[PDB]
Amino acid sequence: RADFIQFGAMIHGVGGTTDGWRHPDVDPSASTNIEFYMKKAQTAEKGLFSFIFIADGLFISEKSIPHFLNRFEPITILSALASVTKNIGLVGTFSTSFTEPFTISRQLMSLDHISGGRAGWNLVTSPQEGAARNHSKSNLPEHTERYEIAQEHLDVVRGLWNSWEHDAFIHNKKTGQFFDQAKLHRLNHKGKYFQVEGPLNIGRSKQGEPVVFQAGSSETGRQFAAKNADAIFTHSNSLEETKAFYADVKSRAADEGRDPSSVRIFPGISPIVADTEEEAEKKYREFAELIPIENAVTYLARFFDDYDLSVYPLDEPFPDIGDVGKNAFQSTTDRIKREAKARNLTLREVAQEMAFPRTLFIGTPERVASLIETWFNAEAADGFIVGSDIPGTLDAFVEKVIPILQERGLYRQDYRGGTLRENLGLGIPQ
Amino acid sequence: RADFIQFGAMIHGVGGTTDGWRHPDVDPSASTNIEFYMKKAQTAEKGLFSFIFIADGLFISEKSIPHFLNRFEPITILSALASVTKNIGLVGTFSTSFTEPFTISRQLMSLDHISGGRAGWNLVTSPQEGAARNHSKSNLPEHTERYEIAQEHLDVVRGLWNSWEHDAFIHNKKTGQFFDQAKLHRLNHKGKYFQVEGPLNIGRSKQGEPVVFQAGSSETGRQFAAKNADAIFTHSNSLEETKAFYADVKSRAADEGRDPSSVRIFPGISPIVADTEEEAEKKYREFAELIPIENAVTYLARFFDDYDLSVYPLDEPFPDIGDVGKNAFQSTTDRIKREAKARNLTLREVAQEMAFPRTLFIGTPERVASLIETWFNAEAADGFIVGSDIPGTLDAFVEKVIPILQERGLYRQDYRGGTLRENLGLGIPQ
Ligand SMILES: Cc1cc2nc3c(=O)[nH]c(=O)nc-3n(C[C@H](O)[C@H](O)[C@H](O)COP(=O)(O)O)c2cc1C
Ligand SMILES: Cc1cc2nc3c(=O)[nH]c(=O)nc-3n(C[C@H](O)[C@H](O)[C@H](O)COP(=O)(O)O)c2cc1C
Ligand SMILES: Cc1cc2nc3c(=O)[nH]c(=O)nc-3n(C)c2cc1C
Ligand SMILES: Cc1cc2nc3c(=O)[nH]c(=O)nc-3n(C)c2cc1C
Repeated sequence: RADFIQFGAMIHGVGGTTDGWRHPDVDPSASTNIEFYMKKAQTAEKGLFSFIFIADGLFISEKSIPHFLNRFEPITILSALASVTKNIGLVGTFSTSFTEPFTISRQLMSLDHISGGRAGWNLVTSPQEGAARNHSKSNLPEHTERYEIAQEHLDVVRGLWNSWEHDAFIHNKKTGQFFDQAKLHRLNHKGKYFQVEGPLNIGRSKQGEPVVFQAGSSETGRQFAAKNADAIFTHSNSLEETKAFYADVKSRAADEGRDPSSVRIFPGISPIVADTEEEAEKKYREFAELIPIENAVTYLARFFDDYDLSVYPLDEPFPDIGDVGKNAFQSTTDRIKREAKARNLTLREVAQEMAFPRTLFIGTPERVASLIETWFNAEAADGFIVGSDIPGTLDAFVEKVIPILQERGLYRQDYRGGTLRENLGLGIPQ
Repeated sequence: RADFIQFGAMIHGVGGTTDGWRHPDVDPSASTNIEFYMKKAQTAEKGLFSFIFIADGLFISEKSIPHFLNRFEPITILSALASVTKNIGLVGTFSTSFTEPFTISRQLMSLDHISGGRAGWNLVTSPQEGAARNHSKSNLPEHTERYEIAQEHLDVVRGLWNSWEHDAFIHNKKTGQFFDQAKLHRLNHKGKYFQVEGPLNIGRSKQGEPVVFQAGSSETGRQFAAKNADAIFTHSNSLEETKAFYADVKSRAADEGRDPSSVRIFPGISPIVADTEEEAEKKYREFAELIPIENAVTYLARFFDDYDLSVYPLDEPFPDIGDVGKNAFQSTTDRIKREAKARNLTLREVAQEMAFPRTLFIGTPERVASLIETWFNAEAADGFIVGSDIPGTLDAFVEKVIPILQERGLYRQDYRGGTLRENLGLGIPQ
């Protein structure tokens, strides 16, 4: 592999779980704490990370996780972070389902100008049915139609980004010609879902226009990402699954007539790094133990529930519960029984691990760096998006894993440049 | 008057004119120059200004002024400026015509959290017919209906801001109660124009919720501002007109059952401050002279056009042109003829002044401070929104006028507090 691996940092307030915020080290106000976001962003920039990433959603209930209840909105926090960072990308989730493309186009391009060409857009078709009812709609469109809407939305956004050629603004004080009128282009778009005349009232950025990220995993979504995205998010459930996703999406991109190397695949990992195997495992256990055990056992009960687990002593080995009642959830139950027997887990531990599974990327910096290199060399990844809910795991990753990857020649010593496109290794499409 | 006068700073890139950008001192890239915006914002904060203000529009053509062609978008530039300012308010224009209230509510409240309670919203019903065609509409609603839409939009935005009570987030790690469910409130709004269930996914800010600004001047708009706004923008065409506007809007606010002192009126002025009367006049003339004279004379020709002005020597006195062809534009033409005779203006000078009129607020700091005090004491203003297109006029205002108003006891020595509500003298509505 002639290329270097890249990382993004997902900054996610008090985190992705129901009860992680209860750890002594967590600031339960993190999700609306500007200092927290700034510190995390600057830590990722110290690690030469290609970008930070702000995930988003548009509907909550009393049962939504704490981070989702009360948090920053993405374009605003990214713009605030632009002023206190230098080279790191600024990638935010925005939905195609509700907001007009002119608005999204303008806000992303303005962020691109504020930041000197670091903006990115994680394009999502909102999957949250209730979000429709926050935006004056009775219901969401069906899955397939959501991706039709998204294609038109994206086409308009990119069309509007190209309203002005890169050299349109000649600013000639002597002649009074502020712009070259031949370099201005109206979109004049009249489609099924959007009608947008243009032109956009902001020109090209220092990277041309923002970078597009996408996370589709269905048949439709994978094809949409391969057709449209500069970078693609995916999961890291197993090396084998992630390798297959990578190859499939790269093949789709070729089918769409693109160079597959122009499509950068980033699986998400949440590594737990510590100086010893035992210290990392301790940190995992500290977090896994936070879940109210009754809630975890009840959720565990799902995969069995031919039994009442509240009979069994929590601190005795997981019972030999087992009845093939169809394959109702038997692919999982078999997995659960295996791991419980393999590591002699108690009922309590099984419940805790099901509520908060143990990452593969746990242990010493050398181990975690080696696994990352293995996934990279196996073409499971062009980089990773790194979650850091557990306090200190971003710091530990930057301080201890990055230098190993640098020493091994898999990671740069310095930022490639000042724009997101340059640091991802992409060109500017003007 | 027991209260102090307040100022806002309108930051407007290369400015509000067609040709001001051609002055030697102007940076023609100002409208997308982050440094320019940051410098202006910090200058206003040095002057203890209550807020900065970002105006906006959503439609352009080849004839739009240079600033409108290529500029920052408001929520993004305000959020970026939040990170490099401390106490000064952050007020942006957003339209009720196109964007959904959930989005606007979220973005403003997120800015309010990022900035520690400095956000403000200048609510406008977009008057630009072409903006409709940038947002998948055939045309704008009629004027009256635009204000009906705006009322519902604002009601939903404010409703959503109150999804969470100020003390809802108890963050009790020991019990696991992250929030008090009794302090969460769904909007469940089902109106003519919007249907928005809620709740909003961000809580109360340090000033409760953002401050609402409005600039309505029609019968309908004045009533809407008196009913809804915390602060109102208006013009400064003459002391008499602005006094009448002030009294009218304060009376309307009482009719709506509000305390008129809770409604702060800010006329817009663009002062030209210099150490001598003659130096200030020189600066005005330098800018007035930039307009292509042919364009200015043609525009001047409008108010006459019973003549071809290209006959008359530019540098000879303005002719005694005059025929009461109806009152077609005779209230103005009479004014034009009067001033030309009063100051013995040439054809060229008349054309130049019509293209770029001379502010009343021109001359020494002592004069400009005295005029401001006179307007304040006459109840024409609770403060002023200060434009600064001409390079250095914000600096000159802060450095030379503010200290006089401080010495005279009309202006504070220090910020009152860290929130926009506190510095405007308003309370938080929770
Ligand atoms: C790194 C990563 C980030 C994601 N961010 C979001 C997000 O911000 N908002 C969201 O609704 N879903 C997010 N997802 C979930 C994906 O959107 C979802 O799995 C995918 O869209 C399903 O594919 P489909 O659209 O074809 O159905 C993310 C997934 C990954 C792997
Ligand atoms: C200080 C000030 C700021 C203004 N900012 C904007 C603006 O950002 N966008 C806009 O379209 N109009 C702006 N205007 C123009 C007013 O919106 C317009 O004169 C007013 O809405 C007319 O009243 P009406 O809505 O009742 O018709 C501004 C006016 C003033 C005095
Ligand atoms: C990595 C990942 C992040 C996600 N983030 C959000 C989010 O921020 N808001 C939301 O409503 N849903 C999410 N969802 C559903 C997510 C899903 C995944 C897989
Ligand atoms: C003070 C003032 C500011 C304005 N600003 C804008 C603007 O930024 N964009 C726009 O399209 N129209 C404006 N308009 C029409 C304005 C009008 C006034 C009176």
